[PDB]
Amino acid sequence: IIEIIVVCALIFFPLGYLARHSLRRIRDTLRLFFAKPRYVKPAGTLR
Amino acid sequence: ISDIIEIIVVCALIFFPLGYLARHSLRRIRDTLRLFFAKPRYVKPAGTLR
Amino acid sequence: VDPVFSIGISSLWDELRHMPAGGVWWFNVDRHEDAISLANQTIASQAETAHVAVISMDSDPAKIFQLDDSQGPEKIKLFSMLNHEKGLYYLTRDLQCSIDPHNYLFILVCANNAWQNIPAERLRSWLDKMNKWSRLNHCSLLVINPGNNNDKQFSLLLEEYRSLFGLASLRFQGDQHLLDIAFWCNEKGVSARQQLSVQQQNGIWTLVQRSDEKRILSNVAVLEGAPPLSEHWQLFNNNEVLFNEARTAQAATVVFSLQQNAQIEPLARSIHTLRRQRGSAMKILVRENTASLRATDERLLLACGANMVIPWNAPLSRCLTMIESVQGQKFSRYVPEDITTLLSMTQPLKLRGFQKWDVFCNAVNNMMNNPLLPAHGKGVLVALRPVPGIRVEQALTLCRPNRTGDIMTIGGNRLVLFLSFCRINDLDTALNHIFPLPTGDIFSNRMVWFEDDQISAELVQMRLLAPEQWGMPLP
Amino acid sequence: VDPVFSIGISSLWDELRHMPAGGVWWFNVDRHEDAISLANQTIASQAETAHVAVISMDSDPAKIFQLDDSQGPEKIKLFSMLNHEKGLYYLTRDLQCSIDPHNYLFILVCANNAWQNIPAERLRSWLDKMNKWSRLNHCSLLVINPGNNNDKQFSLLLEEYRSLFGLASLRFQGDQHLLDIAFWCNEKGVSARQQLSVQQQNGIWTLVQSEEAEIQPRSDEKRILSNVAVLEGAPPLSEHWQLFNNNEVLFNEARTAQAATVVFSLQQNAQIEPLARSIHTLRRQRGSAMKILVRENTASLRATDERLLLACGANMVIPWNAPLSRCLTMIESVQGQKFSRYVPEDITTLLSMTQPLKLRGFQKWDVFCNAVNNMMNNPLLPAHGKGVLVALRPVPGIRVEQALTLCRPNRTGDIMTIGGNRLVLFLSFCRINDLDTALNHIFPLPTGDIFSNRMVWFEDDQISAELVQMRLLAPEQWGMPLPLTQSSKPVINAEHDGRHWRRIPEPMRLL
Ligand SMILES: Nc1nc2c(ncn2[C@@H]2O[C@@H]3COP(=O)(O)O[C@H]4[C@@H](O)[C@H](n5cnc6c(=O)[nH]c(N)nc65)O[C@@H]4COP(=O)(O)O[C@H]3[C@H]2O)c(=O)[nH]1
Ligand SMILES: Nc1nc2c(ncn2[C@@H]2O[C@@H]3COP(=O)(O)O[C@H]4[C@@H](O)[C@H](n5cnc6c(=O)[nH]c(N)nc65)O[C@@H]4COP(=O)(O)O[C@H]3[C@H]2O)c(=O)[nH]1
Ligand SMILES: Nc1nc2c(ncn2[C@@H]2O[C@@H]3COP(=O)(O)O[C@H]4[C@@H](O)[C@H](n5cnc6c(=O)[nH]c(N)nc65)O[C@@H]4COP(=O)(O)O[C@H]3[C@H]2O)c(=O)[nH]1
Ligand SMILES: Nc1nc2c(ncn2[C@@H]2O[C@@H]3COP(=O)(O)O[C@H]4[C@@H](O)[C@H](n5cnc6c(=O)[nH]c(N)nc65)O[C@@H]4COP(=O)(O)O[C@H]3[C@H]2O)c(=O)[nH]1
Repeated sequence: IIEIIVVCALIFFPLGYLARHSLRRIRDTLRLFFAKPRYVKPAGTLR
Repeated sequence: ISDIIEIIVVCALIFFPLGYLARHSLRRIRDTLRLFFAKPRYVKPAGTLR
Repeated sequence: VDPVFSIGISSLWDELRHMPAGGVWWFNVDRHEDAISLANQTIASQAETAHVAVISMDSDPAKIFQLDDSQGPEKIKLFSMLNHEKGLYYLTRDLQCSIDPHNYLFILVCANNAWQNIPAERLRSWLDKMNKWSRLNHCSLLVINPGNNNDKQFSLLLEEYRSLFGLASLRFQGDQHLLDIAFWCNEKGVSARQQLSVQQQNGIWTLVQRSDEKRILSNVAVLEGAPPLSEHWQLFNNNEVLFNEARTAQAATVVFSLQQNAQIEPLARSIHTLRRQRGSAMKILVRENTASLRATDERLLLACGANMVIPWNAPLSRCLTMIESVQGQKFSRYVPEDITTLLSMTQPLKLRGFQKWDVFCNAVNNMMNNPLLPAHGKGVLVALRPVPGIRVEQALTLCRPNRTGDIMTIGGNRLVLFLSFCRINDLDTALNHIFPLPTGDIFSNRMVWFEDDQISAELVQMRLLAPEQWGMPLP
Repeated sequence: VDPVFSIGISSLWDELRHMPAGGVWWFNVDRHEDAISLANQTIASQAETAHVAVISMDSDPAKIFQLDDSQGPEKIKLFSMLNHEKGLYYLTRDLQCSIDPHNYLFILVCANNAWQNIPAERLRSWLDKMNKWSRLNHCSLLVINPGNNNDKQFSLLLEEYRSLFGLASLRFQGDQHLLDIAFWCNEKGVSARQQLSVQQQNGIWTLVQSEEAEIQPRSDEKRILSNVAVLEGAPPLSEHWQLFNNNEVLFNEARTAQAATVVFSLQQNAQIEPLARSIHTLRRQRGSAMKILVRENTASLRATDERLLLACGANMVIPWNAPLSRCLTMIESVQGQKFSRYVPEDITTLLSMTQPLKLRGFQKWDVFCNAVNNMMNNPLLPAHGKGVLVALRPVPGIRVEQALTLCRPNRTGDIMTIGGNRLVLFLSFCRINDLDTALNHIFPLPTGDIFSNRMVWFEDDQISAELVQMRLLAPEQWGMPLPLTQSSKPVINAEHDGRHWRRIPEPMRLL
């Protein structure tokens, strides 16, 4: 009931805090995945 | 059972922005808390040596 | 922890060569091919395990960039950006899409005059953001810019020395290149304002490593019928014997005499040899007796190693005081080893008389892009609007240039002249020499451009004139 | 808008003394008393309106630090902290507790070897945080570190350029202190790797006279700061040209330049001496990279005044004979040249060198010989260019005292005397090439109608020999001026209209 609601709240508070601390990491990974290069297109790794 | 899960999800949801805004405004919160009283320790002003 | 990278210059000191992993460095080049060569060598000098990327405005970097077989990284990643300033603005995010930039060296080789249109404020903001990003990601950025006229931009870079970790320049001087390091910051300290000489052999940039002070050696003609002033004066009949005796001298004062125009070319060579074999202690003066000089020839003599050229307007007493002026002074200017590259600057146009619109514009643009010519002093571009009652063809009839580097064109009810090496103050005299009737009864208005940027802008607005608005002399 | 603070060293270049707001500067000093002296001088060196605060350890700053009544800010706010690392950590927020540090200058005077207990990584983090804080708050921090031995710390700071605008050390070496500037950055560029000799004279740190060529940044090597009269109404040739109305404003602007060509304009002789003073000041404060040019526009100069301007520090004086195009070419002829001559500290000696005789007219034999000998015994005058000594033999029709009546010198340094049927005359700062011009100015126009022959001496040894021969003349043969009662009648048909010898026609009968 209320007790488990408080427990879930407690869980989520530092969970979201740690999620915010890793904002830069999240943005970097999302940019790697989504991969929208608008003007700079890699021509290719040359040997 | 279902209502329990629904309430759990609601609590989860409402509390995610809570910890998001708590970190986002943390620096401003600290700045305000310093402004009010904090504890100006260690370095102590001697005086205005005119 | 973070590694150090190395610039693509051979035999460079460790203070001026290293590049720690956090920061931004800027390098300016005179020509595009030199920028490409320096970029290739910089890629070639790196360690095998290092991470390197190259970003180039020109398409297909796989065709213009190469790798060294003996050493260098196993692979480099190429990026291409369209000819848009938004490419530079988005560079950081666009790279984040494709690379994790921890200890990555980014060589950015821009196109020719690529940074010419970027506003000052946005360039400052770009530099600040690049410095912040580099320090955050522990990546280093090397910017190589082939440009032509970056004085204002170079001043901006100097004022923004907090964003940069190093600023250097490479200027073409015929047979050798001049490396001017404004500042360089490394783990070994900070270096300030060094001037060094670098040469390219087989495509590789390698760095190229009290007794008679009161004596005065002079031509006889310098003293117009006057006794030798002191014991320290030796009088010679011509400049040939003066050159032979000055060969032995070390810190003596040599005063040549310019009586005739034909002497300018050999005098230049003599001064060159005297300033090469004998160092900066010697003082070389050219006393001009008769009016036998142009501004261009005086610039040539100054570049060949003369301290100053004394005009014929100055009488003997003023010349003697000027001879007193140069005493105690050393010649700090650089004299290029090649002599032909100095004499080639005497006349760079070699086109006389009427030219069509396109050939005129191409010739003037080519002269404007020449690196081995004085800045803001290459010539004067004039557009003359004829008075009503006479046409531009009739104005072309009454227009006879005399020098070699003077060209004309007619188009759009304008007569556009270019006069080479003429200064803006001495423009009306030139126009009086060219036209038979006074300028003022033939033309209504005069537009004049004499600075490099102004002439370039006028040329780019002169190509917009569609044909059938051009003109030719009536047969 | 933000202030530019200064380090407490006198005669130090603006390149190594200015500290713009928004940075952290590091000072390593050898002795605590030297540290306190430098801190006090830096306190006194600031502007009156400047806001300065001091932070000290293990003492009351109100008793150890002093303010000057003639120079410095009106008031300073002191701070003291316990000898702890926690204070070094909390400094920023503790200071933010009291005053909002906008455009303030914090002098951090530490205890002896206080930074010996701080580990490397925490020191680097502290420097980064202080750099960030200074940039945000537009305040400057000056860390004065007394240290017996901080070689490893000095190396760590050497690597840490990205957090400091300047790193300097001050080491005592028995008789003088050496100021070793590793790198210094201000609004005027970056200076690096300089060793200087400084001394504490009357408790004030000063640079010994070893300025040489130490202005490393030459950002304005192409800027041309010139009087508006130099360009004869012509357009500014390039964007590098900045014109000025007079030499006073141009001088004020040029005191902040490094390697800019400064072209003055001279139109009257009344403007020579102050121009000389200004040039002396510029060459004494802005080093040898500058190009100082004096451009004559009207006839307003002698050879001696040109020598004065050259000896004050000017590279070249452009004669008014040269037209504008030749002047511009001569301006570009001096680019990239360093002034390697020696400019003395005292301008008074140079000003006195422009006229060392100060005696005009007839003289006795003794006075003439002694004056010329003293002129040639002055070791501050150009060799073989001091003047011309000329002995004139009169024509048979006239005597020697009459010839004395016929000479009226105009310049101050011209003297003459009569002896042994020889009118001998010394014209100071006259060249042998222009002796006839001077004689024509001080005699009736044809000098062959008053003198048969002349003997000229224009070299120092020659004039000394002639004076030695003249001193041997018996006193009985010396001459005296004729009284005005008998000199009223003209010897020749000439008269003096103040400064012009006009020849009066006389009646005569033709053959
Ligand atoms: N008043 C005046 N007239 C000018 C000027 N520039 C050119 N001219 C006239 O143009 C003629 C041809 O000059 P050019 O084709 O440059 O061909 C010139 C040029 O190659 C050479 N030359 C003469 N004086 C000089 C000089 O001082 N410097 C250089 N570099 N060449 C000179 O001699 C050639 C023939 O000279 P000229 O027989 O005298 O004939 C000259 C002269 O009448 C100028 O600045 N002022
Ligand atoms: N592009 C161009 N510019 C022209 C022309 N005529 C005159 N100028 C410009 O006018 C300046 C002064 O010419 P000036 O008073 O006749 O004074 C001239 C003239 O008396 C003499 N000079 C130079 N070249 C020649 C030449 O080829 N022949 C003769 N006879 N005199 C020359 O040297 C003086 C200095 O000449 P600069 O220093 O070169 O400076 C020259 C030059 O910049 C022309 O036809 N084309
Ligand atoms: N043509 C000619 N005349 C000469 C020369 N030297 C002296 N004079 C004449 O001598 C007068 C008095 O000169 P001063 O006693 O030295 O006293 C001079 C001197 O102190 C000063 N002065 C004028 N022009 C100059 C100058 O170019 N340089 C300096 N240093 N002083 C000058 O002004 C005073 C009065 O000058 P003025 O009224 O012009 O009157 C001058 C002038 O008529 C010379 O080389 N050429
Ligand atoms: N001791 C002495 N020397 C004399 C006298 N008159 C002429 N000289 C010498 O003759 C040189 C040329 O004088 P200038 O041709 O009249 O040409 C003079 C003249 O035009 C002008 N100038 C100099 N002082 C005065 C002055 O006091 N008044 C005026 N009006 N002009 C002066 O400056 C030019 C250059 O003068 P400087 O460089 O000094 O060089 C002078 C100086 O060495 C004189 O009375 N006494």
